[PDB]
Amino acid sequence: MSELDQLRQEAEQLKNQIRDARKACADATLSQITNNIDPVGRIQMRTRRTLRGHLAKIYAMHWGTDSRLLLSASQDGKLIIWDSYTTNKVHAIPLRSSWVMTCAYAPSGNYVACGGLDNICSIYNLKTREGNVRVSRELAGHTGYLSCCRFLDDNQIVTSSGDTTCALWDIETGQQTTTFTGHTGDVMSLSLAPDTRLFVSGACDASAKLWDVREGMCRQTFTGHESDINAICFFPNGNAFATGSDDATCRLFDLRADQELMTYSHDNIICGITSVSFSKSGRLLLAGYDDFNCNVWDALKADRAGVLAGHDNRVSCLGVTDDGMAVATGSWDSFLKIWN
Amino acid sequence: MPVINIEDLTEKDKLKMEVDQLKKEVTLERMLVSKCCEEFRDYVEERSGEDPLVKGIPEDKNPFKELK
Amino acid sequence: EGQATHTGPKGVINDWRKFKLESEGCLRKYRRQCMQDMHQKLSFGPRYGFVYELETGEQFLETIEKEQKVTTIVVNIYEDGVRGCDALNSSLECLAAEYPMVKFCKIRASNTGAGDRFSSDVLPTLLVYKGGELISNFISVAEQFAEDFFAADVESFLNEYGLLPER
Ligand SMILES: [Gd]
Ligand SMILES: [Gd]
Ligand SMILES: [Gd]
Ligand SMILES: [Gd]
Ligand SMILES: [Gd]
Ligand SMILES: [Gd]
Repeated sequence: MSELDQLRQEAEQLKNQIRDARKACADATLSQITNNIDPVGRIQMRTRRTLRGHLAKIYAMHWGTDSRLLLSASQDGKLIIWDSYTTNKVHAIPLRSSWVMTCAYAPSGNYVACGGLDNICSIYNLKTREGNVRVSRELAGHTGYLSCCRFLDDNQIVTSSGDTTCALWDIETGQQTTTFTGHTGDVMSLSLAPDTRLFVSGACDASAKLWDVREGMCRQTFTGHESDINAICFFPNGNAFATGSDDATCRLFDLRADQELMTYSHDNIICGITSVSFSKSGRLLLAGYDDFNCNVWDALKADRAGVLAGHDNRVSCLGVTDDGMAVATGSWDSFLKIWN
Repeated sequence: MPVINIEDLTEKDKLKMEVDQLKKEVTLERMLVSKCCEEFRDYVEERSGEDPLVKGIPEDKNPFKELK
Repeated sequence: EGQATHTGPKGVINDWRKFKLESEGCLRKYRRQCMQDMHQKLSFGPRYGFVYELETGEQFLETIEKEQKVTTIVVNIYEDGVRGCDALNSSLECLAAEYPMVKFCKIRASNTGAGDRFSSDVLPTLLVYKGGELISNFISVAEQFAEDFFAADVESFLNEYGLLPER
């Protein structure tokens, strides 16, 4: 007869070694060093625009690289490309599933994507104009819902799934070029690095994995949260990233250190974090909680710098522009708002 | 070292790969947190002063100005 | 709360489930029901209707501590003679009447228990609390509106910061 119990211990002992390698460089926390940096003034953003059109709860959204065109996927099975500046709808795409979990905007503006409980990543060409009937490509493969997707370019797009996997697809052929495996739990979110050679993903196994797109393998595995990581976001300079989990805390992990640099949490905050985004310079970190509230944290001082939307329990999702000019929030009442 | 992979692997096949990743990760050279925080703080501080959401946007330089 | 169930993928999943727990056409109905359920849980009974005057700092502190964890409290720190104040006090009176679920209060800076900390330079100072914590702080609020401003103005202003209920 065979046995795995031993093989299960080599894994724990190795994990143990890694822990000491990390504890060996954990001399100080970030707050310690920044104990002299001046805290930011109280951040109070105000609504500049209100986008009306969706007939249901907003599930996801994503800004366009021009920091003017944005997308929003709604429980109404509709995909909408807006013009934040005027509040006008440029496109409007009917979906087959009302259960869209994510949607992305290609950095070129030519294509748009989205996927949900349909386990399929659908891509739409905005130039050939498929707003009514056409759907360029339906990326089939995953055996689990599509939690997140982000374009690397016009013919390359990565996806994360509840099937425990991440995949790099070739849009033309529609073939799952690379498969990134390792997580032991459903993959919830992923984030691309600025140079697009690396990307990070968070799963329900409570770990963050750094993958190498070109080489297709896992570089490192981060851990600290004891609950699921629901959201993850790369830092502006690409040497770190943030994560939000069901444990009601945000963690700033640095790639070189291979371990968290700081944690953002408060006793009054008891909800899980499902959304995270950095301001342009990275001084600000926006967190979205499951109670539809949003906190603005000071990346350096680990203290709430403010509240976004004034705790009205109406924020279901959000996103910051490339030019750091504004923040968008989606809601369960079907409206999107822009804030400065 | 392949590319495409189906998920119909056995628990063992997964444990194997797992410990291998864990070994590679062990051989990873780590930088002192102390040195990483300094660099983080540096980047942020000298840039936060230009951050539109931190300092605020002059009304004339705001793209989402009161629409007229 | 614990595990997330209203937003992100997790929400899409629970929403789909709750759907069948009612499904067993049907889609649109559910869409409306989700929104209805929500306003209901966010709309609390109209208790107040007037702007209350606090005389001491101990009162300030006592009003935000012992308040329900769901009520929004708008406090106005002013001082007679100081331009804006009166206009603001007139507006708040009309607002308190229109948004009975929100608790509006006023107190003289001199009575705050923080003398010089509130000079007439930053006066008409509007503070907003909720769940015990400060959500907003507006120094020299009167600057947000024209010389002559009325209820409808302060409403439009507070609404664009997500501070007022019922839409
Ligand atoms: Gd502001
Ligand atoms: Gd306005
Ligand atoms: Gd879990
Ligand atoms: Gd410097
Ligand atoms: Gd520097
Ligand atoms: Gd009104």
